[PDB]
Amino acid sequence: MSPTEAPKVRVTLFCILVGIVLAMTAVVSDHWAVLSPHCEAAHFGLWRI
Amino acid sequence: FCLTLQNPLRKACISIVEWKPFETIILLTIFANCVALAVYLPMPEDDNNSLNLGLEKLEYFFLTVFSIEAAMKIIAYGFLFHQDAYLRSGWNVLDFIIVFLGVFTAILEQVNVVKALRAFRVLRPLRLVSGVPSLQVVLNSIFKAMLPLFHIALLVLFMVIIYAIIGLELFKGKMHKTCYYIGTDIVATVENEKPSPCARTGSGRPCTINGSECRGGWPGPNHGITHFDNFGFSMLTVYQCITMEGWTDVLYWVNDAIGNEWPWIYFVTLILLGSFFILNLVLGVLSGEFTKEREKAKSRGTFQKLREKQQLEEDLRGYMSWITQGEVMNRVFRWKCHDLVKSRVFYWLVILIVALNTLSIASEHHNQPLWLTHLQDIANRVLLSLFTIEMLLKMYGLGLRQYFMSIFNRFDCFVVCSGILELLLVESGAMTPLGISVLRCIRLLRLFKITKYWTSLSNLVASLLNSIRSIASLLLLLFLFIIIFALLGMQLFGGRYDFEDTEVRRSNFDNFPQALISVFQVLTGEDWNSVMYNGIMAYGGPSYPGVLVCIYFIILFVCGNYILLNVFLAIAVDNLAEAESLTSAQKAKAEERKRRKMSVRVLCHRIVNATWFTNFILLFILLSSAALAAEDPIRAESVRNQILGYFDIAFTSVFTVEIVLKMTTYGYFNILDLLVVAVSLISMVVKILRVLRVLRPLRAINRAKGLKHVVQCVFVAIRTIGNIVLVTTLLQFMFACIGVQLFKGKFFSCNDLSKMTEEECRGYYYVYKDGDPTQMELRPRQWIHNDFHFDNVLSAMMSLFTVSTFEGWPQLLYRAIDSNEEDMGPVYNNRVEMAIFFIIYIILIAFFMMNIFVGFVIVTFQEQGETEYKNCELDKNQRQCVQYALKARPLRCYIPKNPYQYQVWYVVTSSYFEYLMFALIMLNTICLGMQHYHQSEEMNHISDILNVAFTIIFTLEMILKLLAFKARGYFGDPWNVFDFLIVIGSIIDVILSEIDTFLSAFFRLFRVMRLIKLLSRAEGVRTLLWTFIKSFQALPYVALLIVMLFFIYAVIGMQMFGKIALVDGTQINRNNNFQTFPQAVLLLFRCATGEAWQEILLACSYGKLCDPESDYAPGEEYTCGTNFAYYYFISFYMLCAFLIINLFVAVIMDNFDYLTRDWSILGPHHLDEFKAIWAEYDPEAKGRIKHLDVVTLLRRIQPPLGFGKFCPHRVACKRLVGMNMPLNSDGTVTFNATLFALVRTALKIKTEGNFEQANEELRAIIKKIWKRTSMKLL
Amino acid sequence: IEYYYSWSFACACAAFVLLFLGGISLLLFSLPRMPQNPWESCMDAE
Ligand SMILES: COc1ccc([C@@H]2Sc3ccccc3N(CCN(C)C)C(=O)[C@@H]2OC(C)=O)cc1
Ligand SMILES: [Ca+2]
Ligand SMILES: [Ca+2]
Repeated sequence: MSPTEAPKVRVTLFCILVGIVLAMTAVVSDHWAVLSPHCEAAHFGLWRI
Repeated sequence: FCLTLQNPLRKACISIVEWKPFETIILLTIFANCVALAVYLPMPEDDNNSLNLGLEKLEYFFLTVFSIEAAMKIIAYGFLFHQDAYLRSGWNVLDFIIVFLGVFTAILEQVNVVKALRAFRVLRPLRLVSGVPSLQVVLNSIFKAMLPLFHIALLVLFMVIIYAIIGLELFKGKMHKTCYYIGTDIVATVENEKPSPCARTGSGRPCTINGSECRGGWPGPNHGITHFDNFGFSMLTVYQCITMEGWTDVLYWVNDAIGNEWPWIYFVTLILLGSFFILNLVLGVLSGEFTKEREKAKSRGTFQKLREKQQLEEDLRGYMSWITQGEVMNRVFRWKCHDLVKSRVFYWLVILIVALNTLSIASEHHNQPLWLTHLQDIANRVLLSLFTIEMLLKMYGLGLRQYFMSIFNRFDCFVVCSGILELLLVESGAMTPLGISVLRCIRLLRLFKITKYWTSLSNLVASLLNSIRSIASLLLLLFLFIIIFALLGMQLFGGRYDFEDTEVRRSNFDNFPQALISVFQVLTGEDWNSVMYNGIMAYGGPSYPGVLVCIYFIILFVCGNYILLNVFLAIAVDNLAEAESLTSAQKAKAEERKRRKMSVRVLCHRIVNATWFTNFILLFILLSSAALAAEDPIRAESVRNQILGYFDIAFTSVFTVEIVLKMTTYGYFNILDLLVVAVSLISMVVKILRVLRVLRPLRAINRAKGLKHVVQCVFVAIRTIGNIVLVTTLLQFMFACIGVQLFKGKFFSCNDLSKMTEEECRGYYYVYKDGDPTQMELRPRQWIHNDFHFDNVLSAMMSLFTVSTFEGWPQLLYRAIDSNEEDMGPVYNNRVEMAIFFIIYIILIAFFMMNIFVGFVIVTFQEQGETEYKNCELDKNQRQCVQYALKARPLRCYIPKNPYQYQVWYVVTSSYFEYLMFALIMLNTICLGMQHYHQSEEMNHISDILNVAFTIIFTLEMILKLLAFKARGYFGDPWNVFDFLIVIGSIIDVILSEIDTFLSAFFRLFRVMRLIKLLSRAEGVRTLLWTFIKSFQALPYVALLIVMLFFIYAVIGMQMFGKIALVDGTQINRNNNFQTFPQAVLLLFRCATGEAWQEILLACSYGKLCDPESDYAPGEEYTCGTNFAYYYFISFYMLCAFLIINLFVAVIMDNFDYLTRDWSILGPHHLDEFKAIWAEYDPEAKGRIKHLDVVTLLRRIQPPLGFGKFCPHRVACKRLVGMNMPLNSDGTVTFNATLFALVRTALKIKTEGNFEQANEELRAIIKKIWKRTSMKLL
Repeated sequence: IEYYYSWSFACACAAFVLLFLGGISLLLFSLPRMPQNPWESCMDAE
């Protein structure tokens, strides 16, 4: 009860439940390398490039 | 002193001769031997002079005497069981080991007709202490306080090991690259840079020396002493960082290697943990050990000795006045000078001519005006008369018998005589070329007359002088400890600094005066690493025989700073206890004297009364501040500084709304919250108003109820402390004024040391790089004045403060010893006797006068622990102990069922398994210490195999410890929760390593953190860590002033000092700076440990050049920095030091029970073992046990609580019944009052009838009801 | 040739910054407390 009904453990657990998808954002997004030769820009990810 | 197996006296007569001076003719002989080692002059490469050739004969003479007499004590006794007896006393085991190994080196040195056996010769000043038995109780007062510090020293050793294997695995082999001139082996630097590691295309510092390249053939950063690339040099360089001399050189050499952002967390965590936190434990155990002994000196007889003889002295001095005031009373003229003196006309107008004497003295300066020179001989001739008037008035108008009786009038007749000594000597033509200024140093005694005006520490200055057969019995035994180490390093290092470099190593071991100075410097801690690096390069180098020299300076620094804590702390504790109790007894003596002579509004309150609103202000204070934190110093035009500049108007919407809303309901702290917005609105000189914007955190200590309480307890602790702080600043001021008579004008020096005066120090000259006489370069020479100097009273106090701290005092010692004459450059070892100024100043201030500040605080916060008085029937321990018995709660241990599962369970929790896993952890550490640099491949593979081989084993202790407890019980014990954490991350160490080779550093650290499971067994250490970590969490507010004080001082520092350019070679470089907020905080940390903070202070004072990414009107590059730096840095060193010993003392006074526990009588460590055996009968809690168990439960208890070592048929059949207990059912007896009943037999023996009055002392000494007294009364 | 990010780096170096920081907070909130007093023990009944 007292470890599992407290507001500090249920605020925390929902904040876990937010960023569980933020990685799942990154697992299918391919955006955090922006090449710029100048066109020949590339967009790298974890699967798609 | 008899035989029992004796031989007739003919040979036993010798025993008669041993009478009174026989001991002292050989105690006089050994002081001649100590001088015979102190004039031996060590010379390099087997060279000699005449006096060392007539001393080696003398050694032979000395040896024979010891031998003859150490033969005439075994046969002044007699036979083999009479030399058996003489030896029996351990003081005569050293007296034999010296003189037998003494003749051994007279033989073997005469056979080879060696020089490491000439260094047992230095052990003979200890044979001096066996002779005086007065000091054998003084060593045994230092050795007796070392068995409590055992569990601290073991904790330093599992942190010097942990940070070594962490620092091996991360930092191994990184620091081997330096900038080298193209195609040479010559290392490239700037003039004032020590050579550091660099990286090519990484995050380290790129080489930028012009025509320089970065290559890796470089051995290490201090010639190869301080690196991390095997276990001995990782452990030597971590130990250096703990003692806090030069940890910021190891930190900055890693930032030029691997990178800038990650390695700070290693050095900061380590420093705090092993330095600021071990030093908390050392000053708790030691502080409590010196308090438990004053209670056992209270409890023998010793209180009356300093009370009776005190009051037998003040009644003796008072009984002398009842005769000697009638020995005199002869005119009206002899009386009206008595009404004159005791009136306040005289005691408020002799203080007028003292202040004319200070101002006469504190106006000397170098190059002073000719009128103020001529004035000061007039004002000396006047103030010599006005002291002589009030002495002739005092020696006749109130008699010469009251005069001599006083302790302070004895000073005055001297000062009048020794003042008129000068006016008769200098008015002679007998000027005596040096004594014309020695007698100017003499008239400096006149400002010691103002010490009489205190009358607030004369219960301590009284209490000081009662102990000067004991003060000096310790300052001798410290002074003997130096003279062994002074002379041991004349052996090992005398000569031996015969390097062919053109640099100076002035802290060397050539003479005896110099060796002594060197030993002392390593005790003050300052720059001892340089004195150690020279001792390693004096031998081979970083090799196998050369580096065992490093354990001279470990025994020197550890065991010498151990004596300093057993003396200064003890003196300030024992001497402070008497100076306080006697003043608190002059309390009770005086108030018993004084009693003899007498005998719409309403919505708004709710709106700002709601909790959400209060918290809504706080996250706009926690955000208003953190926008000053992210602000850009260097650009007033940044897109960040604009978008953070909008928050100046975006946060002053809300803090404008509330202040209007606040002043409807109403109409000290409140005006500042108006004043914050006031600056924040007018700022929408422009620069000087940004500084007053810093007080946005200070309106957060009006909101918390806890933050008001700490700042008020601090302002209490200045009104107390501010008597000592003013006396020091008087004594600081005296030594400042001697220094203007000695060192005034003398710290000028040219640029090359050949030119002695200013007229010659013009034009250009050559410097030679690395001492090659072929590699030379012009420089202009210039007559430079020293930075910290003694030239008026103001700069002489500036210099003294730094020395008091211990920073940079050797560069003032050598600028003073080398000092020549009036306006003239230095001379090598000119005045080697002016090392006594800087040692008397340090012994006074930095080790003693300062020891009274901590001693005073420690004692007067046991008064906050003694203004609360609880004189009930129960003693505090009983009561505290009793509190235990009420508020307990039993444990859970989860003993299993299903005897398959049980068959594992007994095998696991047995001690032949606990030995098994606590051997494998001990073997797993040794495999990690095996790693090193340029290892072979056959170690590379058995490294990685055992990384897998151990990981499987600690996995298999964890699968078993799931089976026995079945999961619910495994995650109940929080070492197992940590053990689960280690097993997982150790597996990821294996899998992530192999999948790269099949086709990061952080998971290598789960191999080292498994060592922390040693803490799960050390009940003596895990209690000591728990008790001090319990109380950093219990004081989270005092540790938020220090958080707040670094926040304020960084933001002001980023403001004013933020535009200094990063030249490298100075103290504002790419490692030390105020250009961000993390850079600034780190810089502040360097100064709070005191690395080169006085050398930082000079580096940010107006003259410094600004970076070009700032803007400025050109022609003003050399304009940034300010002379506010002196106010900034001196104030920061005094506030942070105050706020840290604040937090140090507050943690001691929660553990004041543990630290003084007196382990014998009764404690919770006995009372833990109740609940341990109570776990054996209740697996899960469920209240009670059966009655038949209590028969067998009670023999399980140690006789300091339970039953004795006898067979329990006699007492336990009675004490279980004949002592009262709660009577539950046939198979029930409760937990808590069973525990209450068994301590009641041990302590608080009460007879029958007091079952309700013992609940009256358990309800008036008690707090909240806690109504379980129904199960706790009878 | 540069490196730049406006989506993934600041989400994954937020998801790291989330998950590492919340689980540690979740860890501290179910371990009991520092016992503060000589009778308490981690793992004590209820
Ligand atoms: C700013 O951080 C500090 C450090 C030290 C102190 C004081 S006085 C002092 C002054 C100058 C240099 C060292 C000290 N030392 C170093 C001596 N000890 C190793 C024996 C102390 O131990 C004192 O602290 C205590 C509780 O003992 C106060 C603030
Ligand atoms: Ca230092
Ligand atoms: Ca230093």
